[PDB]
Amino acid sequence: PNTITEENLMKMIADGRGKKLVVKSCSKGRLQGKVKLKLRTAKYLYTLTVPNADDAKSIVKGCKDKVEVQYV
Amino acid sequence: AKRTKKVGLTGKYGTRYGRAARKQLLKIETSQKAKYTCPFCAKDKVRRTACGIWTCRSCSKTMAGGAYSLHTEPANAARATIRRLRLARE
Amino acid sequence: PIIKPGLVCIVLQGRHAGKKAVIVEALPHNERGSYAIVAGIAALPRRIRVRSFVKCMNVNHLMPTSCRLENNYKDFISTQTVADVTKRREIIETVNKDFQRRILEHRDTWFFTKLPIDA
Amino acid sequence: GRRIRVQRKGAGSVFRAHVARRLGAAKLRANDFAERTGSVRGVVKAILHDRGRGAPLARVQFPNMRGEGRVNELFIAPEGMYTGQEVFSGNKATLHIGNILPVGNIPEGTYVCNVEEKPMDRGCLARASGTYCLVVAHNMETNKTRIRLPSGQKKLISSKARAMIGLVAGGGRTDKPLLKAGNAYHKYKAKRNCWPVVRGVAMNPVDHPHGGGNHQHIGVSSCVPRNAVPGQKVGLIAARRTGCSGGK
Amino acid sequence: ADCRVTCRFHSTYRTRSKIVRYKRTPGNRLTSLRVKKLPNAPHCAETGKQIHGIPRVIPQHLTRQQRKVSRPYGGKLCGSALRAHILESFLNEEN
RNA sequence: ACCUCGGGAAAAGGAGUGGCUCUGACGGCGCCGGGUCAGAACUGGAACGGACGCGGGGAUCCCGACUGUUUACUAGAAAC
RNA sequence: GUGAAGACCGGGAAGGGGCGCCCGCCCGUCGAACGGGGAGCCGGCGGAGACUCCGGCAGGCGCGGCCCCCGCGGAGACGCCCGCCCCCCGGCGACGCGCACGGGGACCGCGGCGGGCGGCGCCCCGGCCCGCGAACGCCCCGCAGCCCCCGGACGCCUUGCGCGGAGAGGGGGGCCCGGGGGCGGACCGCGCGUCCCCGGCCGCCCCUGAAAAGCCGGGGGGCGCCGGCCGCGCGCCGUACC
Repeated sequence: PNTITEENLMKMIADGRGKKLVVKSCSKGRLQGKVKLKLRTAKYLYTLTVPNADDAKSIVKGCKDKVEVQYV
Repeated sequence: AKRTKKVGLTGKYGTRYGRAARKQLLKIETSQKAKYTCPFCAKDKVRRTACGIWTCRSCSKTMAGGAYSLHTEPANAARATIRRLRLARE
Repeated sequence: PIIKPGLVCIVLQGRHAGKKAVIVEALPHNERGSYAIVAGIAALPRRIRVRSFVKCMNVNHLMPTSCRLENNYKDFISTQTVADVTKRREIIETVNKDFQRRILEHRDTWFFTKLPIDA
Repeated sequence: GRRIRVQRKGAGSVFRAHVARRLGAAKLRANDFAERTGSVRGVVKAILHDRGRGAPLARVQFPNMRGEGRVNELFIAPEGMYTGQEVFSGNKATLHIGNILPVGNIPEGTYVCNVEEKPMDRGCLARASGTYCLVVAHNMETNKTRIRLPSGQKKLISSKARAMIGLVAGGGRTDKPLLKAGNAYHKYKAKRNCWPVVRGVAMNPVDHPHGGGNHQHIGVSSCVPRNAVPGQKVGLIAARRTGCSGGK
Repeated sequence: ADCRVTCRFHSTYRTRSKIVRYKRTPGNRLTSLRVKKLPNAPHCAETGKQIHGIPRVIPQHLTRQQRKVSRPYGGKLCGSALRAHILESFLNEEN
């Protein structure tokens, strides 16, 4: 797995490159209050750790509705 | 600080092997482990990799030599002959 | 005083090693060391385009030779140029064209003959 | 009676040479047109230790004269050969240690090694550590050169036969006492199964001619004839004289 | 309490290829991970010194920029050996 | 003693040793680690390597220098 | 080649290769379930099995579709944004032993802290049990070692050494380092040992410690790429248990 280089890379892949699902895990264990958006491209699983939940929402809108979005 | 009065590096062999063999070895093994002057880089770094094979630690030059001395006495005499005989031709 | 303008040298150390160069300018010695702006043949005329390197090199990395290759060169080659991005690219084209002319006429053959390095 | 140890040793099997991990056969550069009319030039790449030989062996790289590549030749190393030495092989090679020239060119009194017994033999004479042959005389009329072999014998060789100038290195190797049975074991491992040696007086009468009685004695003269058969030849072969006496 | 890892390899004989290092898995058990023998990085043809720039990975998995050095004779010769050859070639021509 | 000056030699022989209560040393200081080596009291049926583990030693003579090796299943030797 | 044969012995012989051409003396699809080798980890599942199943997550090696296009930067060591074939010159595979020393990993121990126990005549914050983080992908460091550039010396240093006008110290850099940290995958400290690997040394030898596929550079020649993304494939045999 790898860490996506910001939302610019995340959404560029989600707009045109291979993408299957963007899973939004939320604050597991309260180690962090951030939300983790994870995209499964054919090659790797790319994760964006978003400090603010509101910031994640705008990034999720950027992901095409063709990409499946799941929330956990 | 003089650990042994007579036997030198031959103290390794303890009391075994006789006196004559330990005296010859003292001279032979002092030459084998001696640092010789590099014929090329003029530095006393030459050490014996193998019998007949001596390598300068600093010069990095590997030279054919006597088994226990970088230069054998016969060989020095041979070198002097060849140099004189070559000069005689030219 | 061997190092001079219009002196052919061979680069000894660098990506352009083994290739002959010409000393367009010799910079005044400073804290960095002694350096010379050199323009040399990066690539031969062809296997059976001429390419030119125009950088400043430590004169310790240059082996002085006897051939001279006298050229106007310094009018377009200066410390201000070769330093900036662009302009150096323009002067590489002007030098590479001049090298093509000096090969088409078959001038300065020693400069345009590859150094035969073995092993 | 059992086939004796000498009889068994010639049948190969376990008594064969331990030739594994050995550099190769040390030989001179093949006689060629540029060695007949001219001199080829070679750089000493590496002075290395052969497994079974005390003398060091040098790998000298020569240009390929029948191709575009390079030829690597393993030679016995004359003392003074250094990494990067430019040796020369040929008729016009200069008189310097490590150069190989025909012995007719070589002046008299010169110390040479790896001499060719016959023209173009690749070298067969002085090859052991510290050994050397001496150019004694040149007979121009017969095109033959007398050399003094290491045993002090003198042989007439062809003037064409080639030799490498210099004593072979590793000299004085035999002066150091082996000291322990161990050191002999190590040296013989590198060479062949010839150690340890059991005296035949120690053996049974079936195993050896010297055999075994009640008092451990040869019981007949150790001196054996030259025409003794393979089992019989075990003592001093065709001894012209025996005993430890001063002279010669 | 009993960290006896057992044997990851097909046979128990511990040769140079069969070496294991132990870590902790996410499931709290000791694990055996094969330690691969690091390949030597290329060495100078003259000098025999590890050439700089090329990492000690099989060159099959390296990529061209990482398995090459940007200089004439970049991999075969070191920058001192190459400088020596440049000097000798030019100097021998003068004489 | 002797010696091939390496040994002999752990030669031969003696003395101490536990537990407590302390005191020194020794690094990386404000801090903060160390676990060794000394020294002292006080105690105990006159006890302490309290189990365990763990040379008896000395003077000679013969033989083989030595480390090795051997008759698997009667000889480990001075034999090889 | 030889021997009555059975058979034994073996280079000197018009002994191949994609390919008109062109190039070319001459064996092995024998031999090691311990040597070499392109690449696997975690979690789960069954009555019987797992580096094999299943779920997650990678890596290797091909093949196709599509897009694409053949150098640049630095004073230099080198960096970065990956051409191919022949013929050569190399490298990797690829290597001994030992004392010590240093660095990691696991193991261990001791504290704190959070959760759970047990015993309790007397004491007890003194006992015990648990507290997890893989391969791999990025990023940043990494002693020693080697190298660059300025410059021009009895200085620099190890446990032991060693080193330096054939270039020290000092200053600033490059590279390698079976490693660590961060992030992605997805309890907090602290110490002494042990064990394994590794590093720079040093000692040793009349002892000098395999080879080959496979892979990869460089020079010259000829030619023309590479790459990315997205699909898809990986056969044959062994695999229980002792």
